[PDB]
Amino acid sequence: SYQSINIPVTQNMVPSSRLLVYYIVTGEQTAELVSDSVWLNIEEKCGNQLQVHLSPD
Amino acid sequence: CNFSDKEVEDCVTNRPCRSQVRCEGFVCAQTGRCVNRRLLCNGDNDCGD
Repeated sequence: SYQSINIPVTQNMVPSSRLLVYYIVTGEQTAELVSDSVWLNIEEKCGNQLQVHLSPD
Repeated sequence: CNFSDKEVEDCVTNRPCRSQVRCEGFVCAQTGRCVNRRLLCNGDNDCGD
């Protein structure tokens, strides 16, 4: 069983991002590159998250 | 002379040894010929079996 992708979605990912996975298997004698990819939406949260408000509400 | 220039005895397995070499291909059941998977359903006997 293979390690899952346990990762933080770091702040540089907050624009919707993408993942690709691959391995090469050497086969009997012939190698093949095997790979797959997926789309990952990361919810658009800013880094600064600058909050501005009229204090005398 | 008697045809006994060789003699053979059985043993206790005082130690293990290496397993038979890994076959990455298909293993022909009877023969155990390691054969390539492209040589299946080929229309030819590649096993001797």
